Parts: sequence; C-alpha cells; structure tokens
Amino acid sequence: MLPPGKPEIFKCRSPNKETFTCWWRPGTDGGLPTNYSLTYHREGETLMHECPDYITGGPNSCHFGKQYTSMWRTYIMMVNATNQMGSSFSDELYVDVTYIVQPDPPLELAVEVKQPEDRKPYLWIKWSPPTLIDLKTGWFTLLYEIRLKPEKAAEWEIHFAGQQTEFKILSLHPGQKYLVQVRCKPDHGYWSAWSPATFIQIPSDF
Amino acid sequence: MLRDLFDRAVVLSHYIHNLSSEMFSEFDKRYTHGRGFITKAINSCHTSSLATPEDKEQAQQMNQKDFLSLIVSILRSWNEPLYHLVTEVRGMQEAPEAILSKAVEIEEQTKRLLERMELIVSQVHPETKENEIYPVWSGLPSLQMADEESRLSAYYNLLHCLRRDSAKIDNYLKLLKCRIIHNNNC
Ligand SMILES: [Cl-]
Ligand code: NA
Ligand code: NA
Ligand code: NA
Repeated sequence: MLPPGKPEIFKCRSPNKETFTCWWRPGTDGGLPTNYSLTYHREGETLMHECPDYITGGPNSCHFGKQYTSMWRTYIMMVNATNQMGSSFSDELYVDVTYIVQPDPPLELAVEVKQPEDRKPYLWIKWSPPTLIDLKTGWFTLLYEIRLKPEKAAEWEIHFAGQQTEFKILSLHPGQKYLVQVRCKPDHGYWSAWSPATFIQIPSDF
Repeated sequence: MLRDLFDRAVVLSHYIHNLSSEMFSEFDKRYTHGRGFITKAINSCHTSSLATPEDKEQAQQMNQKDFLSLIVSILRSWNEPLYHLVTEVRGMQEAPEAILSKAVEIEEQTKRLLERMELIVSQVHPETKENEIYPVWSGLPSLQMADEESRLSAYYNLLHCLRRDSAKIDNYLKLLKCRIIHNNNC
C-alpha cells in the first residue's frame, strides 16, 4: 500500500568527455518502485527530455551517448519513482560533464628488465591508454602515475610519468619481486582506479 | 618556432584553468556553499553568444583559422572582467588573501597567453583581418551592489563563467596544437 520513497541521483561519471552515465538509488521507507523515469533539461533550453538509454549503464542508470552529451552546458536532472500507489521525485541535480571526468584504468601494463653494457641496468615499464579516449586530436589529455612495491613493504614508491606511455626505473633491489600498477587522470579531473598488478622478479645479477 | 610557442601557450592555459577552478571552489566553499547560487549560475555568461564548439565533432568541424580567432576573442573579452575582479577584491578592507592572489595571477597570465596567441596567429595565418569583434562584459554594477546576496551571486556567476571559459580555451588550444603541429596524431 505504500508509494515509493524519495529517490537520489547519487553519482555521475564521464570516462572520456564524450559520453556519461548517472546512477540513482531508492529512498527506503517507501514501497517498491515499479517504474523510474529520469528527466532533465539543459541550461539555455526549455525542452524537457527523457533519459535516452536506461539499459547500457545497468541497474537504476541513465546513459547519455555521444549524441546526447556535451561539455560546458549544465544538465538539470531529476528522477521519479512510481508505483500503483503514487510517486516520488528526487531533488534536482546540476551536472556539468567537464567536472565529472574519471577515466578507466590504463591497459596492457608490461614490465621488462633491461641490462645494457657498463651503464645502469633498469626496469622498463610500458602501458596503453584506456580504450575510447581521444588522445590523438587533443580532445582529451591523459597523465599517468606508476606505483610499485615488493610484498610486505610498508610504502609504495610512486612515479609521475606525465603523458608518456613508458617509463624507466633504476634503483630496484637485486633478487626482489615487485608488484607494479598504473593509473591515469585527465589533465583536469579524477584519477582512475589502479590497473591490475603485473609482477616482476628483479634478477640477482642486477 | 611554432612548437615552442604552442607548448608555452598550453602551459599557461592549463595553469590558468586550474587556478580559475581552485578560485571558484574556494569562493564557493567560503561564501555560497549552502545555496541555490548554482541554480542561478544558469545561462549567464557574457561569452555565451559566441559560437563555441561544445563537443569533439563540432571542434573537428571548425577550421583552424576561425578556431584561433575564437580563442583570441574569448581571451580579449576577459581583459575587462578580470581587471574589475582584481580591482574590486583588492579594494576590500578585508580581502580574502588566497582568492585575491589567484585572481591577480590569472589576470596577469591571461594577458601573457593572449600575447602568445597573437604570435601564433601571425605565424600560422599572417593576413587574418585585424578586426576585433568580441563580446562585451558589462557586469560591474552588480559586483558593486550593497545588497550582499545579489553581490555574492554576481561574483559567483563571474567565477563560474571564468572557470568555464578557461576550460574551453585550454581544451581548444590542446586540440589546435594536435591538429596544427601533429596532424591529429598526438
Ligand atoms: Cl582523484
Ligand atoms: Na558513459
Ligand atoms: Na535504469
Ligand atoms: Na556529444
């Protein structure tokens, strides 16, 4: 017999400044929603629009594909939760895509021990950007950080790699195994999750 | 030496945008955090009448000559409000020291960036017409009102627009660098 509780759009994220997704949750202490409707309008327009894609983003999600996403223009959005008994609206949320950018982790992290001849040996680390970022036209700019540690060390060593997709680390400990990860952020935005580790045995003859 | 010019221009535009974002956030925290000041920031920028690309495909459709000219117009349109921001803040009895220091730096670096951009234009397009047409900011009376809520909201709109236009300028310059120097193989 209860109408749904008040829902809340609690997260939006853009992985690449070309699309974005928002996620909402129920407002417990109400009945079970049988439908949700997310609507929004844009700054400097009057037209009200509906979520264009309720599927792609999974449960309780609105995904905005490329044809619905633009930068430097606020989205004013709201979700309602309805059942047979009534309905409830979230607060309005003000979202600008420019400020919600967090990339996926970089890909293909690979590590190699390099021993030249009389001249410091080193660890060579290489990786690729996340897929679906447009670095080539300069639409998107990515910066990177590596971290590495042997098991049981209390602190990770962090190296800022700037915009390179490779890096060289000199002073490792001979005989030690290292866990290595990489993460990236836009020029202006949030760090990605760290990539899964790649593992590297640094040989005794270092 | 285009490559050196574009690098320095991009260092400045990234730096300016970052300072503008930090200034906005200090100001918001400190003066307007608990409010529908955001709800009032909607559609009120002096540059909004300029045709500015809003996604990658519009940027790609815009040719380079017009694109460089757009960036210069935006930067030239900000001379006036940045001068008044600094002047008014600096003229307070009790000037918020972190906010003022950033405003001063963006005022001074925005001038240097516009100098770099005019050098770039003279290299890449040596005969672009010498005609200014940039939009006029004329928001000084609202920055000067005694009514604190109106005053604060006018400052909030100014810094929200600054943070937006510095972001555009920075992004458009990164696109143009890639395009002009690297044929879109950055
Ligand atoms: Cl972060
Ligand atoms: Na997305
Ligand atoms: Na959904
Ligand atoms: Na788009």
